[PDB]
Amino acid sequence: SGAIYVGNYRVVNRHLATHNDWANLVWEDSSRDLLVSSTTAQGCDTIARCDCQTGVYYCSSRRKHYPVSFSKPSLIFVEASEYYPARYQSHLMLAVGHSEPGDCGGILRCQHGVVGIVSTGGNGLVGFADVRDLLWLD
Ligand SMILES: COc1cc(Br)ccc1CC(=O)O
Ligand SMILES: [Zn+2]
Repeated sequence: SGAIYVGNYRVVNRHLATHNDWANLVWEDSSRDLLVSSTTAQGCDTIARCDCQTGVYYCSSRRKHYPVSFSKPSLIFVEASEYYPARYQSHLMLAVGHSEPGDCGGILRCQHGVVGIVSTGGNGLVGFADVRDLLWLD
């Protein structure tokens, strides 16, 4: 689990969105596994506006922050999962790293702030759903 709080926005994994994220839906993209919902409180996270391909992500299944090289946001295939069918995820950044069910929502961050969150895992790979293109969060 885990979420981004910038301005009046909560960003989550779509597949982990609560009944309240949907009651207050701002934007969802099934293909990217993202949902943004509205908040009452203001958020203190900076969103990274950069083309960084190195940063740190938190891995709840190790209670550890891992530094990673990750791919440019792309249209990369994700297989089964109890949450989705066989489908290409867009704005997806893979890195070599540990990602289990429950590691989704873990924040990847560079010097410029939040690059995105964990959305995919397996095969020794960790998919982060990118949020740097979502300028409207600022
Ligand atoms: C990174 O999370 C996963 C890793 C694997 Br392998 C399968 C499914 C998920 C999604 C989840 O359970 O949130
Ligand atoms: Zn950066």
